[PDB]
Amino acid sequence: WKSSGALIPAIYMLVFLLGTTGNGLVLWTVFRSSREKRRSADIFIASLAVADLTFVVTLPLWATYTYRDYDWPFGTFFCKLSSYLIFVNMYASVFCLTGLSFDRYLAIVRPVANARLRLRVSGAVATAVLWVLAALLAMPVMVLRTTGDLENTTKVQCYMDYSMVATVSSEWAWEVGLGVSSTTVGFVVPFTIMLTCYFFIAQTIAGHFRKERIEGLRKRRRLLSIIVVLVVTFALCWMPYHLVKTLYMLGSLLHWPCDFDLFLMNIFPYCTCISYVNSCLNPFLYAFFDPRFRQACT
Amino acid sequence: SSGALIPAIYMLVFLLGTTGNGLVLWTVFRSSREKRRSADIFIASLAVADLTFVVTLPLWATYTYRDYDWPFGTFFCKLSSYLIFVNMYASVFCLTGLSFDRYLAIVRPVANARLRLRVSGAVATAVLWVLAALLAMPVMVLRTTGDLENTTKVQCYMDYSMVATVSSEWAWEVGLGVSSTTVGFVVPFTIMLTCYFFIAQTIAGHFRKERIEGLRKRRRLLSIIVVLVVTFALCWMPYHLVKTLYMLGSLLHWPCDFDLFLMNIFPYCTCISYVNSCLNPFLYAFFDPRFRQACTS
Amino acid sequence: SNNTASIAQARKLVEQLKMEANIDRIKVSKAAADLMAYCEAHAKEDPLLTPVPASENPFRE
Amino acid sequence: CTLSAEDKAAVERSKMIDRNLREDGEKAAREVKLLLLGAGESGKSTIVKQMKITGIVETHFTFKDLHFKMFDVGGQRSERKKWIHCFEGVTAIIFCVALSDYDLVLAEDEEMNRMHESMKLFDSICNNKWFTDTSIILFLNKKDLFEEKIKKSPLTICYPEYAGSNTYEEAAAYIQCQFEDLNKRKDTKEIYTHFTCATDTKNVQFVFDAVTDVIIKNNLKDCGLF
Amino acid sequence: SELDQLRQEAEQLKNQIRDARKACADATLSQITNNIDPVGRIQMRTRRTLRGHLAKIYAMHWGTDSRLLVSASQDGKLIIWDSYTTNKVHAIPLRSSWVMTCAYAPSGNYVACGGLDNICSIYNLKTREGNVRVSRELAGHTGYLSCCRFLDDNQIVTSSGDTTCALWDIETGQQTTTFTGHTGDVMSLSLAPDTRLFVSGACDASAKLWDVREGMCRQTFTGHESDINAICFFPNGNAFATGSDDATCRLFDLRADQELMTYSHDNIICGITSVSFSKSGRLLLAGYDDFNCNVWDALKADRAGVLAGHDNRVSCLGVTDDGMAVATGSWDSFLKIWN
Amino acid sequence: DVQLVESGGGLVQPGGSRKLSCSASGFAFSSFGMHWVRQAPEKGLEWVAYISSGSGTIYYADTVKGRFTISRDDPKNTLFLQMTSLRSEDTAMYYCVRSIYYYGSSPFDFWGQGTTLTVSSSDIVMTQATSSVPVTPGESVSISCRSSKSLLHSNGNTYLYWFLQRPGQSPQLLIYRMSNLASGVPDRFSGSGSGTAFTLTISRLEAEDVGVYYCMQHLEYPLTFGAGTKLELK
Ligand SMILES: COc1cccc(OC)c1-n1c(NS(=O)(=O)[C@@H](C)[C@H](O)c2ncc(C)cn2)nnc1-c1cccc(C)n1
Ligand SMILES: COc1cccc(OC)c1-n1c(NS(=O)(=O)[C@@H](C)[C@H](O)c2ncc(C)cn2)nnc1-c1cccc(C)n1
Repeated sequence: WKSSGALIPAIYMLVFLLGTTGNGLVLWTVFRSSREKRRSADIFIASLAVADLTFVVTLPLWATYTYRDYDWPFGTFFCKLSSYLIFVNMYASVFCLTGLSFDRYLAIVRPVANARLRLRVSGAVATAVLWVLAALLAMPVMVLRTTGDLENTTKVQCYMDYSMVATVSSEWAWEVGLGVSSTTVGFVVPFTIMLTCYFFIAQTIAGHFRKERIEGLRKRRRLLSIIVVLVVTFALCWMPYHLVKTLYMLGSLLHWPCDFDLFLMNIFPYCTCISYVNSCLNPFLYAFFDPRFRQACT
Repeated sequence: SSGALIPAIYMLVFLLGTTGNGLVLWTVFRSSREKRRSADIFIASLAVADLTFVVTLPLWATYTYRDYDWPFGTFFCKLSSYLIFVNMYASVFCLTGLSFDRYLAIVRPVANARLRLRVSGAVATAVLWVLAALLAMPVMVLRTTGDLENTTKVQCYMDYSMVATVSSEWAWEVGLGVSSTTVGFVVPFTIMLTCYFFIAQTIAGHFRKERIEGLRKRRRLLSIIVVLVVTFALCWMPYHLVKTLYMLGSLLHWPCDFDLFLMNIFPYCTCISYVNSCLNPFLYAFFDPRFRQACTS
Repeated sequence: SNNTASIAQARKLVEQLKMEANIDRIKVSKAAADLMAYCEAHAKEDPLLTPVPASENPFRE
Repeated sequence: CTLSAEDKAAVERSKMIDRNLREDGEKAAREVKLLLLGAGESGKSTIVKQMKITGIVETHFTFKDLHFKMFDVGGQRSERKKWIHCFEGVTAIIFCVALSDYDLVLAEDEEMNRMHESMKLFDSICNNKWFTDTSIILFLNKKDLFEEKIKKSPLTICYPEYAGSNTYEEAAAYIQCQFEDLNKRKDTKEIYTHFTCATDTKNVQFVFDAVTDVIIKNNLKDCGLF
Repeated sequence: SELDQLRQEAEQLKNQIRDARKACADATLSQITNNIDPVGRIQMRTRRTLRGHLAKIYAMHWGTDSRLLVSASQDGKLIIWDSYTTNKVHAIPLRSSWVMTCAYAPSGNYVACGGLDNICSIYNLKTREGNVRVSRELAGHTGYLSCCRFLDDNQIVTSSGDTTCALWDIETGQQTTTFTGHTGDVMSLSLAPDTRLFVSGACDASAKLWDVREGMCRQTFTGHESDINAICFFPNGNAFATGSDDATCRLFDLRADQELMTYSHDNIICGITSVSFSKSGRLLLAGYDDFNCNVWDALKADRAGVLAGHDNRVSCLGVTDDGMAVATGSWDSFLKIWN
Repeated sequence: DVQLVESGGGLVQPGGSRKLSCSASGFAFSSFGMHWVRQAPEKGLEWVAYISSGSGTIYYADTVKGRFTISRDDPKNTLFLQMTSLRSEDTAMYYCVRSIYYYGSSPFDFWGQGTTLTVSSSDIVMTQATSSVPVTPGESVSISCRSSKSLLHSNGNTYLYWFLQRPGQSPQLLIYRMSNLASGVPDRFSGSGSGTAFTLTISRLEAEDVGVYYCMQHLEYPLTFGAGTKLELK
């Protein structure tokens, strides 16, 4: 049971506006002077901006969906295309973040020692492989989502229909399997790569600047702070989602008595919503922090 | 057999227009700004208008292949009708403006030079888009879907109930139709004829004297102007002919067989309308440098 | 030293100018006519103004 | 597929040559390059001697797992405007200025002092249009004579405005500031201003610290954070 | 004094010379060529783009058969391409990276390259072992080397960087005859087809005409605002084009010793690097640091099409002897063959 | 000097194996690609194996597709060839050669000095119709050679190499592609051919021209040598 279904679309629309404009500005800025810049790591900021924009562009549909108590009169094609966009974009966002992490590492940890390793990973072919893994990772929700009626109450709802694959025995097995397979390569492996790369970066940037200088501490503070804020914002944003998802689809086997079960379902809409923190903020942290972007705005 | 014939044409023109107009939009976009000129500033709007004109086609194709039953909701058909109309107007206007600028570019400055700069020409095209968008608002406002007579078919149409007076059901319909057709074609067609006839007269007059090699290039030039005016005529004229004939059907009160004729052939003129957009990629890519050297000379 | 030096440069410089001024000089119309004559006479051979069929260009085909 | 035997062999030769060429280029790519603009026949020579332990003369030394190449353009006797564009990707410019060069005769004009033409040459390269990103290091060399000579004559002979009391520290600070202020693009590049000597083999280590800093900061700018 | 009066005689002679130069001109060349028509509007597309270098490109010389060419670059490499199939026939590693000039012998056996090292290196190509060797190393210049060209397999002319241009013999490194008349450094030079006279372009805004056998300068021409960076000859040995840094190009005539058409535009504000002609001397291709290659008309000062495919500036260009190609090299490592 | 020398020999019963090695002296072995040719007691030549520069492409002949193996050692400057199962039709010298391939290049310049081996007890055929000639000194004489397929190609150059071999020596390269002339060869000989009928004409006959003359083709890869044409002094 819920109590505030009428508040769910409000934050949705707010996120919609904010993400749309916040990423339109950065996308226009990067398209405006990409040819004069030719930066080594601008392609990843571009892919991140586009991924975010498409992540948020298909939101007001689900907004107006939650308003009228789950009817969704937008057809069968569009819930397929919407769900596919949402999932592909989530995976693409995480992959682009971890790729920027690895590139920053290969740049900083060795200034000229193995710069040769850059000509294979900083290329646009890496973006190609990122996107190609992205689409195929989400194909299952494209093939297994089909709108339909149920509960016989003159309301339509877009759910995922497993009667196609799972037999009368494997409905829960197939579900839990695909969910775990999602969360693992969606969060844990990328987060591990990110954490290890950023740790080695911190070690170098802190051991080299260690010698007492007049203004060294001033830049030291700024760099270490930005690194910490990046890691913690990714963690706080994308942790509750996968936490609650694996928690539900795992504790199904433990049969939590009541209150935990009622709470999980009560609090999931907020978890989905809070996942957009990174979408709304990545404009600032990844563009506004770049002083060239600020010069372009001014 | 039209119910099985038409969606094929829709899907074919969809694939063709998409791939083509995409190619030209790509070649104009990938190019740098310093190579862009005014003619480019117009051909870009033409290309985007064409793409947005054709993109909303499959949603119509499935609607026919399903024997006129529209399931995508109340919003999507409003947006799609709006897109299709406003892109129609934007296309005709972009072509007309390109004609006007082409005529201005050749012999006007020697007579007199009074116009707003090309740097303000972007704001000019902005005026074009805005007047276009506001010109097709009634189709966004009176396009509500719904279920007609008790067959399950839902098809979204024109509902003239903002007036809501039985004595006035036909008046607003015929008024909107005639307003559309006049402001859409009667003005741009005549003005295009004039600005092209001036090109004819000036290519005749500037080169009256005999020359060894200029006359053959004059021939290959004067071919282009005539094929272009006639192809625009064939591409956008017929549809308005049948529209006008139907709407004036009020005054003359034709027999029912004539109405059956009008209705049976209406889908075909809409289908054939796209030929301008579909040919624009090729008919631009082939005739670009010829027009450009004609302009410079 | 420097005075005895600079006079050497002065005389060697001034000496060449007599060899410069003692040169016969034709009218410019003849020179222009000759240049135009060469261009018009050899206009047939140059494969950069007037192209040749794609069988003859080794680069293209 | 229409190629004959000799054509296939010819393209095999080309593929192998190309691979060898790419390898050699990569090998040379990870080796830092420096330029040494003496701005005076007196000061420069000592530094290249301490670091080692016709036209262009190039030296090659190593220190702590990093290979250096230095280029010197001392004797060229030509307009610099024509050949200076060859040195665009150098990581740093080592500059040398003397301290005893003030109160010298200049041997040609006898109306201008040496440090003034040193300052002019400094400006010419610090504000040149190719050298905006490239950093600079100043190796102010012959202090051993400066400590001795400061007491006899003050710095006012070579400078109208006052330099304060005559003590080694204040004069060193003043001569340093006169140079450090000269750069206009204060936001793009930096100067490192060592006070070298004729001893102690730390002068090679100062360069390692400096070049390490410049490489790491340039990468930090190239990727994001900075 | 005796010096003051010598300068007076000098200025008197300077005026006396200009007397005749003005007294000879009757009507401008652009007055005679009113009759002939426009040449066209030539647009030619790139045919082959060959990429193996990893730095800037500073020189390029075509062979004596219009199939083989040689390119010099900043990294110590001097490739010898094959234009038809775009292979790489040879690759020479150098002793000094800093290079500024290449040259290809008219026979086909030798190849030369020299730069800031002050030395000119001659490289043997057809040897029994199978690897390219260094035959001679020519020393004697006090500055950098601007351009070196071949007369035959045993003689070579080098344009220095101090004030001089010298003529060498190859087997004995000694230099035979030295030409010393300029007041600033020399930048380019072109040899006449008869191969008895040659011209040179300095940085005091001047060009001179020498004599390869006697060793004196017969004529000196003026009429620029800044330095000259390129010089070529008309296919007929009676006129030469001159580039500059004041954005103009100019055409001079040796029999008259006047000036002629000035191929200048008001939009151009940058200097030029290289200059060449075509067969029969109807076009004048020039290269600009605005990342362009413009095609003028040698007969009427009007412009024709332009060639733009380069990211960075163009450093050298040259046309063949059969006339079927023109090649241009940029600071972006690429090198393109036009048609 | 380009001196090349081979080693290994002796008699081996059928089924046994031996190995042949060749050592090069000062000509930048790494760039060149080497071959292996053969010669029966009194017969013509034939081509046994090949190996490129870089140990890339390897090609073999038909008779020895499975028994023989070829290899090269880039440092130490040596060439090896190993023959595993030996039949009785391999009693021959083995004559190493060298070859460099580029635009103006001249293949088959140098030729080894040979070894020996006594065991125990499609293709473009080329004719060279005549067997022997009664040639007399001082007069011009010519030699004919032919082929099955037209050796001309779309590139623009044919492929026909003429050779010469005095009694008791190793072959030399005379004219590599028809109408060219090899380094150090006097100016008497001439290419003079077209299509599928090639000849060779010499102006004056010095004594050294006695020997055998072969003609090779080099378009398709199983390389066919002609028979011999002998020039008898009388
Ligand atoms: C993707 O389409 C949706 C449409 C509307 C609402 C949704 O809210 C879950 C989503 N949705 C879904 N559906 S679900 O997994 O099937 C879910 C309904 C499943 O029953 C479930 N799980 C966990 C528990 C504890 C209980 N029950 N999964 N992710 C998103 C999503 C949405 C927007 C943005 C982001 C980043 N994600
Ligand atoms: C806009 O949606 C459509 C969808 C499918 C087919 C259509 O056929 C034209 C259109 N359509 C419409 N329909 S209509 O006006 O409602 C029509 C029902 C009206 O009653 C009418 N008219 C004429 C007669 C004789 C009788 N009755 N009007 N314009 C377009 C259109 C479409 C694409 C491109 C262009 C330039 N135009």
